[PDB]
Amino acid sequence: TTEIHPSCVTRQKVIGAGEFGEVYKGMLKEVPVAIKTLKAGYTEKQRVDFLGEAGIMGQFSHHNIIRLEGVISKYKPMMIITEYMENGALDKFLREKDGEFSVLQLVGMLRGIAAGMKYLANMNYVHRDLAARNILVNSNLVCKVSDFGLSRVLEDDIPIRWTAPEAISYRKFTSASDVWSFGIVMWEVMTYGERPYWELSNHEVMKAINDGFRLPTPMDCPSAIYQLMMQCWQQERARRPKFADIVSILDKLIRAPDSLKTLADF
Ligand SMILES: O=C(Nc1ccccc1Cl)c1cnc2ccc(C3CCNCC3)cn12
Repeated sequence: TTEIHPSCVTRQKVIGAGEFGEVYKGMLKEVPVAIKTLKAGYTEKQRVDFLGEAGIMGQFSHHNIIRLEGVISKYKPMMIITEYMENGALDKFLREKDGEFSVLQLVGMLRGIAAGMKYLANMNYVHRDLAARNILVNSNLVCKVSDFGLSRVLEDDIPIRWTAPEAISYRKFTSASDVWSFGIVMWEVMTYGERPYWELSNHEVMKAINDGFRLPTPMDCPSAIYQLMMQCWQQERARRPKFADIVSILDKLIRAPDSLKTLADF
């Protein structure tokens, strides 16, 4: 990974924060960047996880995967420097822009996410935490997968209601469990950031899914899109589409956009 000298980086505005560091908007010398820091006194595990995220991101080069500019590791606090995504997290963005996009734009966002996920899957990377909150959006409406590492635990044991049944029941996370999650993201995007399963508890969601229930059709959702998200939610992993299938299908729909005028019954 590229080692960046601190004189080349200015932090301007905090845009995110946690117990162990913050995320800033800043400039890199001059281009806008995001800057994630690690606080002094970090543990060995913290360092491995922090620099681990940068190491994973630095292995990737794809339009729909957040681009690493480099790291500051020789000076402290340590920093990861990425491209700056002007519209922030997809979940919050959709909820602040409810109804403001065409169906074709929404489907385009999903194709981008699916292309990023295909690339990760093919690169032997299982995300485990695919959700609108972990996707970022630039000023071209390009959606990029973020949130990399191995630093994660399933809630009550990573939220349950985004996770595939096999990952919950026996800890089997694969690209096919990411496809399940992608189905949930599809529903997030087509609903402008509705919370999956609304106020159902985690245990009610699991029981509902095990009994065959699935999320209902979003309002004004193309039939083909709802059909695709339902296939992502097949109980049997081998019946789910691969990302390659999802990319292919979304591409065809986008290239024949009249196909999106046929709506699922709400
Ligand atoms: O996180 C970003 N880059 C990043 C990714 C992985 C590791 C290190 C970094 Cl610096 C990033 C880029 N643009 C934005 C724009 C907004 C935000 C917000 C941070 C807080 N929650 C909402 C999104 C983050 N970003």
